[PDB]
Amino acid sequence: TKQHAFTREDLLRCSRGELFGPGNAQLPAPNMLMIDRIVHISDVGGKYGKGELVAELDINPDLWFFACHFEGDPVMPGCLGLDAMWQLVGFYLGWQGNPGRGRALGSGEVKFFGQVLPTAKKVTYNIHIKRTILVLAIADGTVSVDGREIYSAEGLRVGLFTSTDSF
Amino acid sequence: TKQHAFTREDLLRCSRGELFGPGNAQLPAPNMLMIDRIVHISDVGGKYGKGELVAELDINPDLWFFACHFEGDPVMPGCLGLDAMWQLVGFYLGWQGNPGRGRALGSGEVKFFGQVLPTAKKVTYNIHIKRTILVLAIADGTVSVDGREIYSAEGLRVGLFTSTDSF
Ligand SMILES: OCc1cc(-c2cccs2)on1
Ligand SMILES: OCc1cc(-c2cccs2)on1
Repeated sequence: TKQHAFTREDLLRCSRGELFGPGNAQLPAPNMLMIDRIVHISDVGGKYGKGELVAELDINPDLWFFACHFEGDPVMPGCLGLDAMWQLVGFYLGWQGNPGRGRALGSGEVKFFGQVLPTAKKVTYNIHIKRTILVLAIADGTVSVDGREIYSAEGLRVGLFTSTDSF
Repeated sequence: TKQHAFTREDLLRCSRGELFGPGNAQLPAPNMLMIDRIVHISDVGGKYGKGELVAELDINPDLWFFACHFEGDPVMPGCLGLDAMWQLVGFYLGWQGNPGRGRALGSGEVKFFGQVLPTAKKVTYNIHIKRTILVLAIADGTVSVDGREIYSAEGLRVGLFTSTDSF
């Protein structure tokens, strides 16, 4: 709740379990990590007045997903933009000081209506925290590329589990 | 509409643009490809009586996403199970004989309520075609692992575009 911005090294540290500690929220490591930095995170503001994040991913033509999605027709997979949003919501829960490891629970409505091409420079994520409570967060999110809105998700859900070995 | 099952080599061929031809639907290539084989595909049956697919992905502990999602806590990303479903719906549109390249358009409701661990053997996807029409398909889908249902998506949408360079 005190630190409001995070560098890539912070996010890598988070992915090793070294930002929030043992048994607590982890971002994925590369190549599933879809965030380069969190430019702003707060527990106030956002469209519901219950917090928001602004985060970024730098684009260059050599990002691994362009070569295979699709051959001769490169475009960032929307599923990874969507996962960026789940990653960010999980991070928020950890940043709030909740214990447990993250699992995406799903989403209300997801829309893709624009492309991230390999000539793009920067993707920006906006996350609006709708509600926090098991421990879980509900949020809305939008992905943009170089100023243009391209993806949206309503009712993103992420949960924290102190146990996942007894299902 | 004539061939009702596809091997991994067929799906790799599809990813190179060589199953449906130039400017037509492509599956992603590895490592975004989340399908090993399509066990059954039909334009009849399914929960709406407008077609269905059954597909599989073999699991082993060395699949790339286990190491990074998450370090010390491996679990298949739900976003990739979800993408498997979009991949399959796009494939269906191509299999039906529609021209154009695929783009996921989004989804109605997504739920994750179970894990694919690295000790699992086989993930099975079921897709139920709800409606086909731009060219697009609406469908519902469920992901299962070794018999157990774990993810669901309502109102998966995928579209085909004969042009994506003029947005
Ligand atoms: O596969 C994800 C994806 C989908 C799209 C578009 C959807 C509609 C117009 S472009 O851009 N990226
Ligand atoms: O990060 C995605 C994911 C989430 C889950 C679970 C959700 C609820 C219980 S386990 O499995 N994979």
